[PDB]
Amino acid sequence: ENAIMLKRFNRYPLIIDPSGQATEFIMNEYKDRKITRTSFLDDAFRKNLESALRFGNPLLVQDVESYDPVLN
Amino acid sequence: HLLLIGVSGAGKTTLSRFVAWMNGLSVYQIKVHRKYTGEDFDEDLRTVLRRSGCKNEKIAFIMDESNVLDSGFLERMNTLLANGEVPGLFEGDEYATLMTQCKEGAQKEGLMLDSHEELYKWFTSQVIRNLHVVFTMNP
Amino acid sequence: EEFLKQIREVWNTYELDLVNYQNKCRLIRGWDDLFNKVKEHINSVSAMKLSPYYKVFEEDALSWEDKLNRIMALFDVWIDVQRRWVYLEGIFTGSADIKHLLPVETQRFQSISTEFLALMKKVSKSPLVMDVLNIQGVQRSLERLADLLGKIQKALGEYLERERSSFPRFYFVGDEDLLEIIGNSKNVAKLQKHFKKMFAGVSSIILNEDNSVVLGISSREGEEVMFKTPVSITEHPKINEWLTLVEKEMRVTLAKL
Amino acid sequence: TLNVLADSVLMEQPPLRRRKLEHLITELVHQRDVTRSLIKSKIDNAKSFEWLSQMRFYFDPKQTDVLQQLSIQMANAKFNYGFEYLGVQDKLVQTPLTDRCYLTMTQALEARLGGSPFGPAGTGKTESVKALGHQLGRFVLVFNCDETFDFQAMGRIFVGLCQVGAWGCFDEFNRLEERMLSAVSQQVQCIQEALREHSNPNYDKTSAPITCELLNKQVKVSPDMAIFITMNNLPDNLKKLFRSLAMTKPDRQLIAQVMLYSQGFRTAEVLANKIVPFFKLCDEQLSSQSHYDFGLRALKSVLVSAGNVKRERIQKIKREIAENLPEQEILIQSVCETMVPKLVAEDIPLLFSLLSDVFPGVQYHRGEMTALREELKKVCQEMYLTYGDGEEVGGMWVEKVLQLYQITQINHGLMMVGPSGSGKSMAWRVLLKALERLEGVEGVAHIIDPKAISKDHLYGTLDPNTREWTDGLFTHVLRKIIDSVRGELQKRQWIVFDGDVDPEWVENLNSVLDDNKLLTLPNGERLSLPPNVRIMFEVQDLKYATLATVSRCGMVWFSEDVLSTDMIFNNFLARLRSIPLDSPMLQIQRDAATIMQPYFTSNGLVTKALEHAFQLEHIMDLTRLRCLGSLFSMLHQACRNVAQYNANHPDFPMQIEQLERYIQRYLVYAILWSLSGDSRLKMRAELGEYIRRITTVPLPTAPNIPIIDYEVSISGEWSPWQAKVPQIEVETHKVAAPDVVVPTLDTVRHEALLYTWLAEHKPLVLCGPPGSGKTMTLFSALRALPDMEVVGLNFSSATTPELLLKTFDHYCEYRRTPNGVVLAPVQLGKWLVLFCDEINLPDMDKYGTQRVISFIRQMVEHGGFYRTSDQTWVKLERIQFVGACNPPTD
Amino acid sequence: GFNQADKAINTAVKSGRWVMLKNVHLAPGWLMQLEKKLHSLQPHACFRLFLTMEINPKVPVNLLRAGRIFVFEPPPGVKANMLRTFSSIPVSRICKSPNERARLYFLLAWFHAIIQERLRYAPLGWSKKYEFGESDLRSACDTVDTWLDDTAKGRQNISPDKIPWSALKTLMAQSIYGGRVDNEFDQRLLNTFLERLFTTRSFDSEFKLACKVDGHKDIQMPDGIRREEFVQWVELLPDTQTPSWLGLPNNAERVLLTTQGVDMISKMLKMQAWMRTLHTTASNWLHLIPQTLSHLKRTVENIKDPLFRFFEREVKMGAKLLQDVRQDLADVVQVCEGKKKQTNYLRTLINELVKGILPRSWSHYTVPAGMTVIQWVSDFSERIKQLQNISLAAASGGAKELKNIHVCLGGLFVPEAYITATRQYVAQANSWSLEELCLEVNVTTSQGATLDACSFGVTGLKLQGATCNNNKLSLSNAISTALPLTQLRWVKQTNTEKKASVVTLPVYLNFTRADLIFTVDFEIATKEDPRSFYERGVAVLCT
Ligand SMILES: Nc1ncnc2c1ncn2[C@@H]1O[C@H](COP(=O)(O)OP(=O)(O)OP(=O)(O)O)[C@@H](O)[C@H]1O
Ligand SMILES: Nc1ncnc2c1ncn2[C@@H]1O[C@H](COP(=O)(O)OP(=O)(O)OP(=O)(O)O)[C@@H](O)[C@H]1O
Ligand SMILES: Nc1ncnc2c1ncn2[C@@H]1O[C@H](COP(=O)(O)OP(=O)(O)O)[C@@H](O)[C@H]1O
Ligand SMILES: Nc1ncnc2c1ncn2[C@@H]1O[C@H](COP(=O)(O)OP(=O)(O)O)[C@@H](O)[C@H]1O
Ligand SMILES: [Mg+2]
Repeated sequence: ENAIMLKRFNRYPLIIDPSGQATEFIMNEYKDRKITRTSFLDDAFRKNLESALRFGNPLLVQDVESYDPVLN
Repeated sequence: HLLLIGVSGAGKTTLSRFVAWMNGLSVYQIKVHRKYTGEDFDEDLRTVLRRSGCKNEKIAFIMDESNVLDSGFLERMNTLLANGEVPGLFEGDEYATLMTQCKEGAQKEGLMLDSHEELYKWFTSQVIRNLHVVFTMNP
Repeated sequence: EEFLKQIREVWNTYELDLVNYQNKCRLIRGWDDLFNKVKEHINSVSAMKLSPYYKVFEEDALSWEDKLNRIMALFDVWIDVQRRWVYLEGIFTGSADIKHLLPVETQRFQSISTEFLALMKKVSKSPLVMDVLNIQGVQRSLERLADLLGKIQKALGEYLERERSSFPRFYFVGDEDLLEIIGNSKNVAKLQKHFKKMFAGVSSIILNEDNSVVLGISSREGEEVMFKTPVSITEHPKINEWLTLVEKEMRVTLAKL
Repeated sequence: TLNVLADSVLMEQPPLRRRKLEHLITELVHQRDVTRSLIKSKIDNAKSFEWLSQMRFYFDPKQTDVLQQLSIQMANAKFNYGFEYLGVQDKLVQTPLTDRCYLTMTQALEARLGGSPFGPAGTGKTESVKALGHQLGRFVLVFNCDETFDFQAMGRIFVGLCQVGAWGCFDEFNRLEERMLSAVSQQVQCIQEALREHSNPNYDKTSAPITCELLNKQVKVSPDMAIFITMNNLPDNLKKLFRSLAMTKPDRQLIAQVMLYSQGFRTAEVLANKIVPFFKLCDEQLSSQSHYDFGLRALKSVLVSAGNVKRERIQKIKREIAENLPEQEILIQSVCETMVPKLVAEDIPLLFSLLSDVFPGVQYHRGEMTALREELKKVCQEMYLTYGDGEEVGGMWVEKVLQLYQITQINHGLMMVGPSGSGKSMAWRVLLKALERLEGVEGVAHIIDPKAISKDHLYGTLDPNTREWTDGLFTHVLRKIIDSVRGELQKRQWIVFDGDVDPEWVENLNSVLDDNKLLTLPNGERLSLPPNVRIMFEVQDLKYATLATVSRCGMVWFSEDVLSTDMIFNNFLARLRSIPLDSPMLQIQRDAATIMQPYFTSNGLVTKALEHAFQLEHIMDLTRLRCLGSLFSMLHQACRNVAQYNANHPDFPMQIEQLERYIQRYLVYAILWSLSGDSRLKMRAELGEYIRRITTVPLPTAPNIPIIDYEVSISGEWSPWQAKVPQIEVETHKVAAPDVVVPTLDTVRHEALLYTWLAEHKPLVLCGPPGSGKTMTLFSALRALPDMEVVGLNFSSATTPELLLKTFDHYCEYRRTPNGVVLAPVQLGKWLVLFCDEINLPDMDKYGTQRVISFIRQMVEHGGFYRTSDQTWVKLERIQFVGACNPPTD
Repeated sequence: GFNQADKAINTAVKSGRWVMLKNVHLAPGWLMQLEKKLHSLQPHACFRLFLTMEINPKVPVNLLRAGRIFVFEPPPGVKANMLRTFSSIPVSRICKSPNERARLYFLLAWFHAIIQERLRYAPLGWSKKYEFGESDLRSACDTVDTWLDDTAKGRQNISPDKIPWSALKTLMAQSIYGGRVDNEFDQRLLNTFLERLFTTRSFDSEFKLACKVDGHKDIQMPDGIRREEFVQWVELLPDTQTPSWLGLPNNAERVLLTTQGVDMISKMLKMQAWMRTLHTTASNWLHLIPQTLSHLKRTVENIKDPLFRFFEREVKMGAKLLQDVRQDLADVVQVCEGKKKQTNYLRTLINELVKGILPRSWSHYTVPAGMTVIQWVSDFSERIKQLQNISLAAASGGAKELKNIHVCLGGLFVPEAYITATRQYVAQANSWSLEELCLEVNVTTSQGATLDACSFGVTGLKLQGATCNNNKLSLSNAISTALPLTQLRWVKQTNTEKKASVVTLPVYLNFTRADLIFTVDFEIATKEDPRSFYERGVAVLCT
């Protein structure tokens, strides 16, 4: 059901998994699209995020507890 | 100045922008990020005051509770809303540019520039007449 | 476009601030502001590369990026070439006995400082950032000086370690303290301040009229122990040997007493 | 030998010979105790463990090597005396706990283990290790772990310990940070493994040198080195390498007895058996305070002070055998002289009750100090203060002054602590003037506010690139004193650090307060404290100060009961009767003071009204001195109004009866507007009702309108404020203007109060709920005056003194023509009022203080500030402060 | 070893061999890095990694979760411990020098086992849980070796009376084993054991290692000369080891079981819809705890009385804690019904309360380790009731009635302050000094007997291991013999030596012997001896 929600979403998903099963699943599903790993704690994250909006590259951001308002 | 209290997504920002677009006022949105600091907020306040006081352009200041990070932003805006102008924003070259643009606005409107104090009073009157702030927050 | 115009104006009107250093040259002041501006411009140009309207200005932006990088590639070295030199300066002119202890590195530092002063004189005649960057081979000489300063600093640290090994009690005093001790060996007045850090109770040395023989030791409370056989600094001028003689004679005098 | 030494210590001896005498007495007492019982219990064999357990010294002068001449043996452990010069160190009394510590430590060293004497702080673990090390003539290094820790130094320190062969003791290993603890434990483990391999049974004949891996290099480990880890558990690495020891309960009774015997007391046992339980009681029965210290070190200091007092008494009696002295009286005199100055007013009766319980029927007589008392009385008379002896009014304050003088003699680095409103500044000012007049030595005081400026500006800064050192405030002051180009020496220089104390700006001062008296600047220069310089800390609460700073400073505690209200009233009346507010003005002031004297009595109207107002609810914490200062300023304005009325009527001026009526009613008006003048309407009405109940002066006869709504006219009758409110007609386009103010009862009342409190340049704050009209009314009243230039400063959450400095640079100028630099407004004849609204907004730092608030307090109380550019004292002229803020609960 | 282990694990996961890392608890960060490195795929299936370590909290949680844990504990018993000690010591060390050495080692081993087996009965038997690990045994063995070599130069058999018994006793009492002992009363027990075992009588055939075991049986000393005889005697020990082997009363085992049972319940309580039961529990606590007591103190007159000031402080502290607990429980009641908002602090108390752990903000006085919340609130209620009686007595008559009050020490927050105040009052009366007053204890039968001058009444004192009849102590099997009414009399010291028929019993505060209040000099029956009182853990307890 969670994979179904990830496939059919209108608002960008927020994955909450104590383990890394969902994270690794979303990588292995999106390797052909070159999913990029980032985090809100990373200083270069914004730059990476900028690139994600240019070449149509999916982007993963971890540690959403320290949410970046620039993503609004 | 208007404060909009309610749950997020209720349409406060959208309705405010809709009314501002209908009434002709421009909309100014502060673009905040993780690296946002007090000096950036001061520069945004300077820009909006310059566009609202020196020029007769009317501006609807869009702010949300998210855009406020520290108490300095809130205190600067409290001064702006209550007194109509922030005394410490313009310093040095910024003050000189303010006076030059105020003289330009006075001669455009048909007023005599006179001294710095009268020009600043005219700028404050223009700001309180040509600047409106809407603050959106959750209860 | 106006962003590139701002970059052009800023970097064509930017001047390197210079402040006098002991009436010897003028060192660059304001590294923090210059590095902040360089980082801001580099990040802004990197995002400008990411902007969609960038292909129109692409080539121009690229040029500035290169210039910016070159500026960066200069100044990160330059401050280093300054700092170490200043440090070395504080070691190589505040003392007169460093020359005898470290002659080869003294000559190398004099040769390095001649070129460094010449480069500073050249910079002072044209403090503009673009003018400074365009001088023939600034980065080459700067990196040569940086490597030379690193090598001579390593040699000085090795000599300090050798001095500590010769007299193990020097391990208690600091590196700057040991530099002061070895550099100011001739004037014993500067040694007495640190003498309470090596020995258990010794706080000063009772010397002769000409400070040539160490007659005895003196504690902090004023108690004085007179050596049975006085030790002479003229016969043993190097710091380690005569300090070891002082310690051994102190033990012998305590035993006889 | 003990009798000879005890006879010798009773006479006058040089300090070095005195230290040698007491060391000899201590060791001979230990030898007497060992031989008398531990060897005389039917012991006849030299190999019996009853004698092998004691530390035996064997001297063989025939040995050629110096290190092999003397051998120190305890049980099966044998050590060689290192013959290191120790100078004159403090000797430890050989208590049975110390004997067991020596035995355990020597057993651990013989087995090539380390020592870990764990135990509660203050039991002498580190001192025991140091004494053992000094007994064997080995250099002992103590590494305190109270954030004064550094790997870059201690790696090479460990290398040096392994090389030369010295001892290393850690003050408290658990104080270490986890990473720091683990890494230093790794180093200690390597060193201790090398030490253990130094005693391999198969490799006892060490041919290849036993070395350890220190600083990533091979370091030879001397067999005589040792590492002691004093604790209060051990890391898992060092559990199998270190022998522990429980140093839990020191033998305080034996220590005190031996020290008192060494001091010359002939009744040492009884005195110790009294003084140890007494100190336990003081630690328990007395209240808990940060600056209280009843540990073993304090007991030792008290005992040596008692010995000094007994010797001084012996000398005094001799110049006018002698064993009939009251030793108990001397002991309690020393105890009181050491403890009472730092005792809160609550604990003094408790301390004296404890002394009576332990020392029954033995009383304390304080020093007369009449020579200083005469000069104190003269200075207080010329300074409009109140002086009294003992039970008289001002007795506690003058006794605090005398205690401050005693601690001035005893040591440098004083600390005057006490709640705000006590006689702290006046005490040391009067003491300085009295010392100047008595000893003939001019006294100069430098009052420095530390929190007003940054630490870099306080001490000085080194240029990051130029490596050029520019000295700060304290550094410049000390350098000027030391150089003495004008001759700063031969003058009593007092560097008073008025303000708050936190562990940040006192770091460099720690090396000055202690016996070092040595300020170590970052550039390398070392400034030596001259004997005529005392560093005073005038603080308020002593709440954010580390124990290191407090323990290094003699302390006098100024409780609020020291400065009674009668003293404040007497000072106010004396200043009114002497100081002219502007001869006819002085005559008016004298008449007014004569009129209001009956109300300023012990149980007069003002005292009862203050007591009742303390019960009311105020928006800000009611302080006695704020209240009294507001009342005094209002009375001064009443005298000014009388003078103005006399000026307006050159013929038939104010008569005695009209002045009496006016002053009597204005006193109640000022009491109402100053007492509970910062409270709600209900509290003002309650205080007015209480005043009406207790006073006899005529009051507004109307029973419906509160007294707060009335005012005192110059004719001497109560007139409603509503009569003074005009009806204003404002233009159509000015309706609800941002600046227009319509006069009303509150507006006119606050304007009158504003003018009253600004005539004396007293800063004032308008507190109230948002929208109540504080900023508008304050601005309108300030701009109404023609000679006043108003500058508005909004205090944000990040306000710093730099904003005030920028405002001064923009609006004011520095003029060097007067005696000192004077900061004055550019416009002539204009008083610059810095209306700082939202005055309470600036954030408190980590230690509960606001830098800008302390800055304004310094420039208001003292009248000037120190310019960080050239470390000079500029004096404010024609500069005034006014504030406004929301309630602190918001 | 880090690089060696990394290389070893690499080659072992390549080839397929096994790698052991011993004592990995000393490298927590390295353990975390090892967990991260091992998380990758391991090519070989025959490879095994073992991490032998000690149970310490420094180990990473991730490594514990990612592997299979195996807990190993030593078997209980004197016989097993002595077998382990004899196996650890090499045969060469024991069979060397004078043959007496072997016997000495046996004694040492026995001694070690005793002082280790008494550790399981932690409160009664050793007060605290000392380490007494292998290192102490190695140090004791080294001391024995060195001193026997020193005294007996030749290999010939040294006479048993020529053995340095004093040296061994003093070095294993002051140093080594007694190094970690802090309180005096455990040092007394250790000295008793050392003087009983390490003596010249141990080499005779009639020596008794343990007496009165199981009533009449005694552990006779083996008659051997070599190590083989002693190890065979150890292997012949009966399985029926009662605590009397350690000198402890036989009931101590029972006591231990009781504690263990309670522990189990607590653990079950620690591992258990909650709003209703929390609400009813909190409401029952409000009904149980007294509502409010007011400070009726600070009288200017009679302030000189020490009991006055001490009871003022006690009343203030008790009232403060009472108000705190009452307000917090009312807040819990409100949040259970959803009538108020829940904050972080309230989250802390509710989480602590549901599991059965007392709130740290509630513990303002000395508290027995791991006391369950209901016990805490019942004890608190008793304390407030006693304080209310104190306040009522003070109000009715003044500070004079404050003296004639049978205050229980356990109820007071600081009983030591009460003892000090009693001493000060007895000094103030008759005008004595505190140094000249000594405490004399008289256990009277009447709970409200007359208090004569210096005599002060105390209730609730519980004597463990002995019964007091007519102030004379007698050993008993039953535990916690309550004392009817303790009269503490501060009498002027006569400067005399206490007779050998008295014992200095500690008076601890709670059943966990962690806080010492004072000591009592009690006369014993003529049949018993003070050493039996010392080694059986007889003590007085306030609660
Ligand atoms: N005999 C007296 N001794 C001291 N102060 C007196 C005396 N008589 C009257 N006073 C008044 O009492 C006050 C004492 O204030 P003082 O300067 O000693 O306080 P402070 O502790 O330095 O102040 P702060 O509260 O800012 O810490 C002054 O207003 C002074 O005029
Ligand atoms: N006496 C008065 N005359 C004229 N206007 C008044 C008066 N009292 C209140 N007001 C009005 O009430 C408001 C108060 O304005 P102002 O900003 O001065 O309030 P404040 O209480 O000082 O504010 P804050 O607490 O936010 O600093 C204004 O709209 C002002 O016109
Ligand atoms: N009256 C409305 N009818 C339909 N959609 C609305 C209305 N008001 C708001 N929305 C939707 O809500 C979304 C976000 O609203 P927004 O203005 O961000 O809310 P808020 O002011 O709480 O931030 C928009 O995409 C808009 O489509
Ligand atoms: N046996 C002793 N005889 C005399 N003074 C002692 C003795 N033991 C401790 N002291 C005193 O106690 C003071 C504090 O002891 P210290 O070693 O600092 O305790 P800690 O072990 O907690 O560091 C020292 O100044 C020392 O003079
Ligand atoms: Mg305002």
